Amino acid sequence: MNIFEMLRIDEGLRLKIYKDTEGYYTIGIGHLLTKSPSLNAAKSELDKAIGRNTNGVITKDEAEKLFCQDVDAAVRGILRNAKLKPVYDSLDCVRRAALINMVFQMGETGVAGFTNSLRMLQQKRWDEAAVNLAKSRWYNQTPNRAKRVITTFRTGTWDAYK
Ligand SMILES: [Cl-]
Ligand SMILES: [Cl-]
Repeated sequence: MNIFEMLRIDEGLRLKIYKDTEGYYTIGIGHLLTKSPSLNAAKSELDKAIGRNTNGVITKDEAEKLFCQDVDAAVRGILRNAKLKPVYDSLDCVRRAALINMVFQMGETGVAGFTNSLRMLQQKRWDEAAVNLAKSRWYNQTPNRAKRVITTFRTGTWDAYK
């Protein structure tokens, strides 16, 4: 198991534009295209991201390419964020993946705001952090996924994902 496989399980893979859990136009492996309600705006963003007239559909390879970019960007966003980096630096390899997963789903700004949880993680107070992370809109809206990520932080293993 690794970050790529983990996110592929959490996000799925769809080759045609779809709406995410929040109703936003997305494609591929959780690649958000836009928060606008216009499908046209989405199709436009899509063609700009792929470099061709897609007509709303992409290939597996193209989806995997967006995915690569997106994982890379998440890690880079973490490393450049004053609030996140120290947390990430303090964690083991498995747990790092859990943090990347959250940033991928919610953005750096989104995660950077889980101040209290962040501190607990940094202190290695696993059970406490697990509890605190659960008190969030994230957990209430996407509980199955949140549970997997939270168990990952709690145990430092990939058990939520065999
Ligand atoms: Cl991009
Ligand atoms: Cl879920």
